[PDB]
Amino acid sequence: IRDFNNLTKGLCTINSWHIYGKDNAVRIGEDSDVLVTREPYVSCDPDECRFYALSQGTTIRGKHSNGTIHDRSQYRALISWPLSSPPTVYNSRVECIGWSSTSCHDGKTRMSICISGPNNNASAVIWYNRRPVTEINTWARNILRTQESECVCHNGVCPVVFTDGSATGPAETRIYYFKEGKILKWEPLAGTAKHIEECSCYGERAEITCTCRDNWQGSNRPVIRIDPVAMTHTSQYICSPVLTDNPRPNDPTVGKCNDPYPGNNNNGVKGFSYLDGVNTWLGRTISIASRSGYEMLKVPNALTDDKSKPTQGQTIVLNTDWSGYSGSFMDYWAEGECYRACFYVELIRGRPKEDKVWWTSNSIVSMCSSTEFLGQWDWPDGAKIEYFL
Amino acid sequence: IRDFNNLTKGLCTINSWHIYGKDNAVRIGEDSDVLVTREPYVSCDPDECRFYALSQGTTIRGKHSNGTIHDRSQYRALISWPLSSPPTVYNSRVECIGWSSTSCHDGKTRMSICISGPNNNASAVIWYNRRPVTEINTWARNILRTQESECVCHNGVCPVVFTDGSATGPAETRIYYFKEGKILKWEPLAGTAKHIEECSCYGERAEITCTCRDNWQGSNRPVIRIDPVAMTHTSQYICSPVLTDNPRPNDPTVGKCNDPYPGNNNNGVKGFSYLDGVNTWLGRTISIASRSGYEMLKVPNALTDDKSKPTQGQTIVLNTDWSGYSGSFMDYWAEGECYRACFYVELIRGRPKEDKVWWTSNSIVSMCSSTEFLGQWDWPDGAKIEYFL
Amino acid sequence: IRDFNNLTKGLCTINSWHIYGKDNAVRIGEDSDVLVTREPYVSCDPDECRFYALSQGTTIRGKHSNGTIHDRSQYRALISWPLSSPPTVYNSRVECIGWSSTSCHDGKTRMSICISGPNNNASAVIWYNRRPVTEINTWARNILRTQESECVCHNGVCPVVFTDGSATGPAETRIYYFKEGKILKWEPLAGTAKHIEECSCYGERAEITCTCRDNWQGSNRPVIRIDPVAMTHTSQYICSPVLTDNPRPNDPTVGKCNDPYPGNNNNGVKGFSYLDGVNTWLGRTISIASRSGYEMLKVPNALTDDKSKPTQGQTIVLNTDWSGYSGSFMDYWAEGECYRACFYVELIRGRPKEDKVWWTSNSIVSMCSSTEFLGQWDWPDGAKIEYFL
Amino acid sequence: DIVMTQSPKFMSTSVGDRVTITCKASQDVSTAVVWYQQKPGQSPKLLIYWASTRHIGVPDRFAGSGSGTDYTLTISSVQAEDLALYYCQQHYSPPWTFGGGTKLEIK
Ligand SMILES: *[C@@H]1O[C@H](CO)[C@@H](O[C@@H]2O[C@H](CO)[C@@H](O[C@@H]3O[C@H](CO)[C@@H](O)[C@H](O[C@H]4O[C@H](CO)[C@@H](O)[C@H](O)[C@@H]4O[C@H]4O[C@H](CO)[C@@H](O)[C@H](O)[C@@H]4O[C@H]4O[C@H](CO)[C@@H](O)[C@H](O)[C@@H]4O)[C@@H]3O)[C@H](O)[C@H]2NC(C)=O)[C@H](O)[C@H]1NC(C)=O
Ligand SMILES: *[C@@H]1O[C@H](CO)[C@@H](O[C@@H]2O[C@H](CO)[C@@H](O[C@@H]3O[C@H](CO)[C@@H](O)[C@H](O[C@H]4O[C@H](CO)[C@@H](O)[C@H](O)[C@@H]4O[C@H]4O[C@H](CO)[C@@H](O)[C@H](O)[C@@H]4O[C@H]4O[C@H](CO)[C@@H](O)[C@H](O)[C@@H]4O)[C@@H]3O)[C@H](O)[C@H]2NC(C)=O)[C@H](O)[C@H]1NC(C)=O
Ligand SMILES: *[C@@H]1O[C@H](CO)[C@@H](O[C@@H]2O[C@H](CO)[C@@H](O[C@@H]3O[C@H](CO)[C@@H](O)[C@H](O[C@H]4O[C@H](CO)[C@@H](O)[C@H](O)[C@@H]4O[C@H]4O[C@H](CO)[C@@H](O)[C@H](O)[C@@H]4O[C@H]4O[C@H](CO)[C@@H](O)[C@H](O)[C@@H]4O)[C@@H]3O)[C@H](O)[C@H]2NC(C)=O)[C@H](O)[C@H]1NC(C)=O
Ligand SMILES: *[C@@H]1O[C@H](CO)[C@@H](O)[C@H](O)[C@H]1NC(C)=O
Ligand SMILES: *[C@@H]1O[C@H](CO)[C@@H](O)[C@H](O)[C@H]1NC(C)=O
Ligand SMILES: *[C@@H]1O[C@H](CO)[C@@H](O)[C@H](O)[C@H]1NC(C)=O
Ligand SMILES: *[C@@H]1O[C@H](CO)[C@@H](O)[C@H](O)[C@H]1NC(C)=O
Ligand SMILES: *[C@@H]1O[C@H](CO)[C@@H](O)[C@H](O)[C@H]1NC(C)=O
Ligand SMILES: *[C@@H]1O[C@H](CO)[C@@H](O)[C@H](O)[C@H]1NC(C)=O
Ligand SMILES: [Ca+2]
Ligand SMILES: [Ca+2]
Ligand SMILES: [Ca+2]
Repeated sequence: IRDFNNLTKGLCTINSWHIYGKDNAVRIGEDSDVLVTREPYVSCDPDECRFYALSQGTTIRGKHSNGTIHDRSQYRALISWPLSSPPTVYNSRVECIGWSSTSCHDGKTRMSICISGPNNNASAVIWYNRRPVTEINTWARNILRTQESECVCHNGVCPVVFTDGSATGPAETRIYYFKEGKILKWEPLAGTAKHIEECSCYGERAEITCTCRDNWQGSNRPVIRIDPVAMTHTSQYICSPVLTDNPRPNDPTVGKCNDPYPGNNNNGVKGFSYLDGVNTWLGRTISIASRSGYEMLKVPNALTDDKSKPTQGQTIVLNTDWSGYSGSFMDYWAEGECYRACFYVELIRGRPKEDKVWWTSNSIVSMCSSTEFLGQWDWPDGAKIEYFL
Repeated sequence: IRDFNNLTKGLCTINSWHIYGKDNAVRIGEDSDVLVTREPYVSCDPDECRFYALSQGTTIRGKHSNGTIHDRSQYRALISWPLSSPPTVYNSRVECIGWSSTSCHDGKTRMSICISGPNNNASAVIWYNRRPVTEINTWARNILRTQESECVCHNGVCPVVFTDGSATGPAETRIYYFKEGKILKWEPLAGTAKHIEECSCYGERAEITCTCRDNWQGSNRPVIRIDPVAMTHTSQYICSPVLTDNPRPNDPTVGKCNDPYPGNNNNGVKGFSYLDGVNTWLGRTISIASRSGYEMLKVPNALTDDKSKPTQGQTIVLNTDWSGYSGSFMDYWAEGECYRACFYVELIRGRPKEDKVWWTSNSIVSMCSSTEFLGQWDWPDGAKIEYFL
Repeated sequence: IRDFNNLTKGLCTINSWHIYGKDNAVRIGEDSDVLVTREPYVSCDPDECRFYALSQGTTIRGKHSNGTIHDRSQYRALISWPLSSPPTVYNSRVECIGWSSTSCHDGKTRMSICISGPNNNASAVIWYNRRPVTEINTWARNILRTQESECVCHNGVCPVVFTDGSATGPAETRIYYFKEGKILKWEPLAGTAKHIEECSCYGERAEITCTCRDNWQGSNRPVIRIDPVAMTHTSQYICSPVLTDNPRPNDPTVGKCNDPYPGNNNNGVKGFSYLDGVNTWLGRTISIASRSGYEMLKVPNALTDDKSKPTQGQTIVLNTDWSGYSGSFMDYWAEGECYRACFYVELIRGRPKEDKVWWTSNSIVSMCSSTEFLGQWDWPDGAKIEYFL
Repeated sequence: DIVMTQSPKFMSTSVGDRVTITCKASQDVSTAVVWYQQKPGQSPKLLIYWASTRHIGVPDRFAGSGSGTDYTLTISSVQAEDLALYYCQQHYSPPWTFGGGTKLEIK
């Protein structure tokens, strides 16, 4: 398309999910040249949807994959490769260098942001149209981070949530509103949310909704709802007792709309939700202590009701298999009356639970909604840690 | 082209066949990164013809190729790669995720359908223009399957034959008529055909002819002829005593036009035929008990005559070499007075007859008609199962 | 763009640098098929920026990488691959055959020059628009060499500096002014510069500035400033006591504007500088005797002042890591009021300081200016010479 | 390999009745069983392949059945001239393994 995108539709009814994309990265990367990645996501241009992830500068099999448990180094880069290919050395494309990213297409071209540097002197440079436009230095000197899933734009404005400061406390979260890679405005986190990490966002009907991570005290997730037209936001938590961070305490009967739900402290996992009244689905790990399994539950009015319990559900990865990061994306340039809600799950593999190998890496499963009620299967990464020995 | 395709021509005279494409997948995949595939086929856009097949999520050489005898798993996907390249990790493109497919181009863009899931809760989602448009859940809860070769369209309507239910009995076959990835109409199998599996179709002069597989009692093949304009069909069997399923009883002298020809029970192989009066050619394995060799015989009026015997023939794979699935495709956007009939043979390699290795995989040979009478050669997959040990 | 480029802007303020591109060639090439290269650089089309380098005709891991310490052979070629991919056998594109090059885009298409041959009968052939247009034979019979970084064009004229003759003495340097791959004019080196090697150039406001290498007596660098419109030039040395060749004597307090600064004799390294009044930054190795580390220092008026000392600085590769060749490039077709100054550092790896392996090869780091003052990190090639044993 | 097992080894039936030979494999042989008949002092003749498909011209009274690891050959209206050794053989994976035979005696 050659004109800015405007979020003029609402979600479609979510009555089950169907597979959209599957990688099989780690099973193929046992013999081919696949790159070690982590923090995946998916994002669509008007033209194509592509898988996106943070790379580690080595292939699974090469000797340099030893040590990729580590989150940030100067050999990480945000790459892109076609939907359902593995992230190969030969078909990947680097969008920028850094260890935390977000990227989105405003309708005319795309914004990609990589953050880089030492933990006390990190920088973000915002690439607009494969050229570096603006950069932002750190403001609280402690690991400036950002989304790890796509940003969303409305008429050229693309809000992006950044956090800088402790992960075990108060930190400094700001919402930036870029347009054509330039900073129109920015604001501090405002709302009842206590800490913000790795927001997963989608937009419909001119409003952007982000479901995030409270790493400091939450087991229920902060929601930030942004108005890209007035460039303002509010934050609250999901009211539902169906707790969705991980690790988590056991689900209560009454949740907490304005406060962290108490139980696990100083930990979390990136996660998403489609919050649309009765049409609300939530994703969560099946395990309470670990990144294993992944289910999607329909919990109507979960955002506002502190007694919301599931009414339909769907198993995406069995609890006997590993899951990991999850986030949302939508094909905004898909034809039709409404938007088809989609999500991805990161399937982490390697260190530290499967320490027999010295790499950590992952693969991708993505699903998108249907209105049919479709049968469910589960979707394992699939590799045998024993053939890499 | 930018306008819907209409099947306005008839076949060209078939007086011998010439090689169109050869893979050499398994011989090259002994040293390069070729993916394990099975159920190949070929399909043409207005723009290019590409090889299509169901992948298994591992390369021939990697340790994960052990066990690919198995038909359906959640690591299978329908991929595409350029005519006569091997299906490489680096040049392949995933059209969808699933273990049974059909795909075709209506003239403006293309329809691809993948089916997926457990055998009792399988789903088909119909991709139109690399985006998921419609999905269909299972209707008889027992392995919803479809074509494994290209569908054919006429003015936007593309009939697709699906079967759900037993392979050893009555099953539920339906003909669906999609247009732009949406369901216009669908109907149950009507005709004298007793069971339907893996139809191979082509269209000419506004009529679509599918030659299929009777897995439950036939050794002669069901034919479905579809009218894409009125959206109706009839089914019958090939009248000819030249029996073409496999395994098969020995060819009789009088065949059976309205019934299965009796002899082998609960087995079969996907196969094709160009049925055009005196211009009729039939393909079949040379062996009666196994997928070895492949010949094309001219049997005039085979569809209607129960005494049709061959009058010309052509050997495509010697009986001392392995063959496998076959199906039809045509370049509908080729210039000229008529349509050039083409077909492909799947050359299966690996388990179970060559059990010394633990993978099953295959390569492709495709031929297209000529009016010249050309000399014949044969076309072996070519690899030595002994260099993989 | 479809019209010639004219250097109508000036530099942007350089207040720190941000990472633009990182290769990770050698760490990835331990398991993938990366080509051995050396003498890298970066150059931008209107359309894309691509990494450029001289290849050696073997991959790091293959047995033929033994001996790539050698500079020129008939298996070297100037290749191109996408920004921040490694130079792979499968995604690289050969611009010409030879062992010294320069390449630049005039706005309509691009000029690439490769030089080749025995040291006493070398030739340069100038490719314009992927076709060979003009060739130039040797004029002083002793290794005709050229830039090893991009040339710069203004209204179709692209000055290119060549040297032929001794590297340990007087040699014959000429400035050639090509347009559409044809020779408009050429002239001998004129100015106070005593020897010229491997110029790194950029253009702004209709003037092209090259910072070069005095291999015969300089430790301060020759500057050539070219007028692409009148097709004339002058040469002088950087006045600053901040000596930037390598190896070098220890920085003095008063430099030498019209003469070589005395100390190291018959050696050097390719290097660059943005010379723009107070906005002047200089690059240099941190080590005085070796290619280790790389820093950028702000030395206002360094070109003209013989007492210029640094006032701000930035560490790009630590002195405990290897650096190598450096040069300048700019995205001339980037939108905005001014030009963003960029540079690359070649990170050499292998023989002769790390002789445990038998290859010499390298990777790339590139940075571009920002007006923010951004935090600094350092950027190591990253491979462990011990995993290749 | 797949080991084909026949027992009994000697069988008797009078003229006119049925007898049914049993053959069994060591693993799922997936209906790939052939039955040869070797008339005393002659060469084997292929009777049935894929467990039931009679070859060119072996009379309908010979009928094969079976599934998984259990197969069985039946002859109806035993003829005096039906006396012979019956062998079953797997034809699913190399090497092709034959059962030990069963002799039909006419009572
Ligand atoms: C063909 O496919 C269809 C479509 O998929 C299949 O039908 C679907 O089948 C699903 C499985 O039966 C069914 O999902 C279930 O829906 C109910 C609504 O009636 C929903 O409550 C279920 O969710 C709970 O149970 C699952 C496991 O069954 C848990 O993993 C999940 O977390 C939910 O339970 C936990 O949270 C609840 C809320 O707090 C608590 O009430 C509950 O006690 C439990 O809490 C514990 O577990 C948590 C972690 O697991 C922990 O944090 C907490 O602290 C506690 O320890 C489930 O979603 C679909 O609705 C149904 N869909 C349709 C369209 O019918 C069908 O089976 C397939 N057919 C065949 C023949 O195979
Ligand atoms: C240069 O190239 C040219 C062009 O290729 C060559 O000329 C061609 O040569 C072909 C081979 O000679 C020739 O094909 C034959 O054509 C006849 C028509 O006259 C046709 O009947 C033949 O088909 C039968 O025979 C083949 C093997 O020869 C069988 O594999 C095939 O199945 C056919 O036989 C079976 O089915 C028939 C119908 O039921 C039965 O009558 C027959 O008994 C047989 O049945 C058994 O076998 C089946 C499985 O094999 C089994 O299911 C069944 O139960 C029975 O057990 C064959 O197609 C071309 O027509 C000819 N073409 C031209 C243009 O001339 C030429 O040789 C080359 N020149 C040189 C110098 O090399
Ligand atoms: C967050 O990031 C920011 C931004 O990066 C950080 O702030 C920056 O920090 C830099 C390091 O402190 C600072 O750079 C320094 O700036 C001064 C200006 O005040 C400049 O003089 C420094 O350059 C000299 O020192 C470096 C090492 O410190 C040398 O490698 C360099 O060559 C310079 O010294 C040599 O040359 C000079 C000129 O001749 C001589 O006076 C000097 O004696 C020395 O000579 C010897 O060494 C040479 C080879 O090394 C040799 O050839 C010669 O013969 C002699 O032997 C340096 O650039 C930035 O200005 C500052 N920037 C900003 C915006 O503040 C901050 O630290 C980070 N924060 C945290 C919390 O980590
Ligand atoms: C996009 O939306 C804004 C209001 O949200 C409207 O003013 C603008 O004209 C729209 N433009 C397009 C191309 O839809
Ligand atoms: C990497 O793996 C090896 C064994 O493969 C281990 O002993 C070593 O400590 C690990 N770390 C590094 C930096 O080598
Ligand atoms: C295609 O065929 C239908 C009838 O089969 C006809 O009505 C229609 O106009 C045709 N369109 C084109 C573009 O050929
Ligand atoms: C795979 O192959 C191995 C030998 O390569 C075999 O022993 C094993 O049972 C096979 N199956 C699986 C799941 O490993
Ligand atoms: C480029 O610059 C020259 C003078 O330097 C001027 O005469 C010419 O018209 C310019 N052309 C374009 C397309 O800018
Ligand atoms: C190349 O390397 C080998 C050892 O790998 C060395 O002994 C030999 O001299 C080197 N040079 C050549 C031309 O082989
Ligand atoms: Ca939490
Ligand atoms: Ca059959
Ligand atoms: Ca020097």
